[PDB]
Amino acid sequence: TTVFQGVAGQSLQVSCPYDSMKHWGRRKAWCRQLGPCQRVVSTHNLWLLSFLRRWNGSTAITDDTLGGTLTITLRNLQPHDAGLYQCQSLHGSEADTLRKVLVEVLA
Amino acid sequence: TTVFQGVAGQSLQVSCPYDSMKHWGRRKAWCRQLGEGPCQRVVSTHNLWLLSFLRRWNGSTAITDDTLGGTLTITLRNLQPHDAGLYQCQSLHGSEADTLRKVLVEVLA
Amino acid sequence: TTVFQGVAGQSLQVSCPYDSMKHWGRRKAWCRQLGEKGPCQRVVSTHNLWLLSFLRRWNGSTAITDDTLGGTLTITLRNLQPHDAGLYQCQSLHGSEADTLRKVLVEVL
Amino acid sequence: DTTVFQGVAGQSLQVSCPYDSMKHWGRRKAWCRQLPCQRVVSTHNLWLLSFLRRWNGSTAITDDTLGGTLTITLRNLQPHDAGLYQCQSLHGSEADTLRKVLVEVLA
Amino acid sequence: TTVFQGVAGQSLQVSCPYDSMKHWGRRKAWCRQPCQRVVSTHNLWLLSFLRRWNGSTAITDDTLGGTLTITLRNLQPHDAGLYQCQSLHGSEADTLRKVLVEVLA
Amino acid sequence: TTVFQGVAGQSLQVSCPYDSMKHWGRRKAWCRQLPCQRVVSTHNLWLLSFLRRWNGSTAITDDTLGGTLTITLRNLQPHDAGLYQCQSLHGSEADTLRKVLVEVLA
Ligand SMILES: CCCCCC(=O)OC[C@H](COP(=O)(O)OC[C@H](N)C(=O)O)OC(=O)CCCCC
Ligand SMILES: CCCCCC(=O)OC[C@H](COP(=O)(O)OC[C@H](N)C(=O)O)OC(=O)CCCCC
Ligand SMILES: CCCCCC(=O)OC[C@H](COP(=O)(O)OC[C@H](N)C(=O)O)OC(=O)CCCCC
Ligand SMILES: *[C@@H]1O[C@H](CO)[C@@H](O)[C@H](O)[C@H]1NC(C)=O
Ligand SMILES: *[C@@H]1O[C@H](CO)[C@@H](O)[C@H](O)[C@H]1NC(C)=O
Ligand SMILES: *[C@@H]1O[C@H](CO)[C@@H](O)[C@H](O)[C@H]1NC(C)=O
Ligand SMILES: *[C@@H]1O[C@H](CO)[C@@H](O)[C@H](O)[C@H]1NC(C)=O
Ligand SMILES: *[C@@H]1O[C@H](CO)[C@@H](O)[C@H](O)[C@H]1NC(C)=O
Ligand SMILES: *[C@@H]1O[C@H](CO)[C@@H](O)[C@H](O)[C@H]1NC(C)=O
Repeated sequence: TTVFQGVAGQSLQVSCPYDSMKHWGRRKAWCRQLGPCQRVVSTHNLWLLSFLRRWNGSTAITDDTLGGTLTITLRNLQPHDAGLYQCQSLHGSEADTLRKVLVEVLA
Repeated sequence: TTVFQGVAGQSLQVSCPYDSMKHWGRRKAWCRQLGEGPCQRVVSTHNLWLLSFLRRWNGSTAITDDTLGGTLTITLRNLQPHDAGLYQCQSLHGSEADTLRKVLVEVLA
Repeated sequence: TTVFQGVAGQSLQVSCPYDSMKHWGRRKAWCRQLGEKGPCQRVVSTHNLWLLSFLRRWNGSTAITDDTLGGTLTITLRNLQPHDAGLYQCQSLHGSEADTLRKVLVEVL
Repeated sequence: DTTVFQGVAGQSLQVSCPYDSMKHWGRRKAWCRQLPCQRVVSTHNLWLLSFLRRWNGSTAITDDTLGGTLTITLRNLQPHDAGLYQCQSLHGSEADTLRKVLVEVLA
Repeated sequence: TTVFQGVAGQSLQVSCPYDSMKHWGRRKAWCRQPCQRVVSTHNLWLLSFLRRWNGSTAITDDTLGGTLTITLRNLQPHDAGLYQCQSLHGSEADTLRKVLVEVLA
Repeated sequence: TTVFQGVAGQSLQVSCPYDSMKHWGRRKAWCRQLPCQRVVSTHNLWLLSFLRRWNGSTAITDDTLGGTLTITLRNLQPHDAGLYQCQSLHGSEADTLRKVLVEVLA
């Protein structure tokens, strides 16, 4: 369950490697454990345009489906952003965990 | 119904998330709901849906739409008591409208 | 003031957040604040066409791209050397005035 | 010469190589590992599309020929990735070293 | 011949690199040893990235980077053998790689 | 005027900034004063301005997005020293962008 450390007021990049054949054709999402893991942002609904950056407030997501890497950007990282999060692979109504991330905010 | 509060004289930003695939191609509106009952148009996104990013104004209220992320943003520039109220974020189609969000704008002195 | 540090000889990525509505429609610049609150000297600016702000512009060993939807300006100092150390400003241009978005100390390890 | 890049294990590491854009105008580039240096990945065969990201396994490369920067991404960096590498500029059968790089990995 | 070995009842991913300019426009095929076709990439070469199936074997092609990927799903001892990656042009088929697939229980 | 100084025998790189909007669509030239004799111009197709053009051991290339014109003086000699112009062409005329003084040393 990986640790990503960032400087406060700067953009923190979170990277989630995944098996690109096993998760072929699947949309991804980023969520924050609140309890339940609640949806922050997801990749483009059109899987062939997953490379396109999608924003939700101060979080962005982009997916490189060929290389099998999902990147999340926490813009303007604030101490209130520290906590547990998940990269997930979507399919049907299910979500599989690609990676569990702890975010920490320095100073 | 979610409350958005801001101080008088400062910009208040209201956000309405929406499912961007479901609302693909649909213009959006911000309107004042008096009654259960008349919904009065304040401002709408550009007539050309590919230009929905363009910031459109009525008086001191602005609206822009990020159609890719699925976020409508309404800005109430110099928030005053007469802005307080119940509002709708709507998705337009024909002369119909679906309600994306109900918002209460409150003003703090 | 926020501090970004990097290793000499490698690229250093600086990012400046801003309010995308407040500075809607504006070009950005990165400049070096050469002493006092005296001369802030232009290093690089975003594309002359605001709708093309996402295109990387180079001046010398500095690049810039703006994400006007997320409200984040990104500056790349290629091949960072001790001479690049110092105080800089991300700015928003309007008319021929400039507002400071953020002050950045570049430190070189 | 040799520059050092450290990155954390299980996260993506970005290596950058500056070069002179006039001196290497028109040339393709490559990234290789010292074991002599074995090719890991090269830039697009069409020089005008050097900006396009190319993968080979867990390594990617892209070239900004205007700015004179070659970027190499080591995805899901593993302790076995530690070692010595070169950025090179290709002309006919010859490969000029742009930079020697040491990759270190951490906890 | 390169050797690819996988645990039985799991996915084995075989990779065949090739020169992307040299094989520009060419579909590929995965064949078993005469070589008997198992699966080939999409008829429309601009969709070579699409995964095509024959039973539990898949094929997908990255024509930009020059990597052909064959996946053998739920690998079994009866998948063990000698196979070919090929590049089709006309009714010709040129050998890109010989691959030895081996299974462990 | 701006001075670019390079050591004998090595390539010297002269850069000329310009406003890319103002000079949109226009070819550029490097010319040498004695009256200014033209040495090399950017490609006749402006969309191909990035193309390194030559005349002997002088190269010209233009970045029309950033507004940076780049002249290369390869194998620099003592006689390459003196006065030059970066110019922007339009119809018959030629606006000056920068006057460049090149000094050598060894
Ligand atoms: C840089 C090259 C990429 C091409 C850039 C490009 O095409 O813009 C992407 C758009 C942006 O998405 P929408 O604004 O439609 O939102 C709704 C959307 N359903 C969503 O999930 O966000 O997506 C399309 O649906 C385009 C259709 C055809 C495109 C070929
Ligand atoms: C995204 C913006 C620009 C995108 C540019 C674009 O239009 O397509 C990208 C392709 C990539 O080609 P391949 O990588 O499949 O071919 C293998 C290759 N020979 C190699 O070395 O990898 O370039 C061409 O060969 C066709 C030229 C078309 C003219 C543009
Ligand atoms: C990759 C996605 C879109 C990419 C947009 C695109 O197609 O071209 C990029 C150019 C930038 O390059 P120029 O060398 O022409 O710089 C001149 C510089 N623009 C200046 O003004 O200083 O934009 C335009 O001029 C406007 C035409 C494009 C209109 C869409
Ligand atoms: C953005 O994230 C918040 C959770 O903090 C959520 O309420 C909202 O629906 C999200 N918006 C989109 C478009 O996914
Ligand atoms: C501005 O909004 C008011 C409702 O508050 C409405 O009467 C008027 O028509 C609107 N103006 C425009 C230009 O839509
Ligand atoms: C690049 O810097 C020079 C000053 O060195 C200046 O004339 C030019 O305008 C700059 N370019 C941009 C894009 O700001
Ligand atoms: C990928 O790596 C393999 C062997 O390590 C090689 O055969 C292939 O050509 C490489 N690809 C590139 C694009 O250099
Ligand atoms: C699927 O596999 C078998 C050989 O393993 C082959 O005989 C059959 O024809 C294949 N299907 C196609 C469409 O080639
Ligand atoms: C090249 O530049 C020289 C400078 O000696 C000039 O005299 C000549 O006319 C130019 N001609 C060609 C063909 O490049």
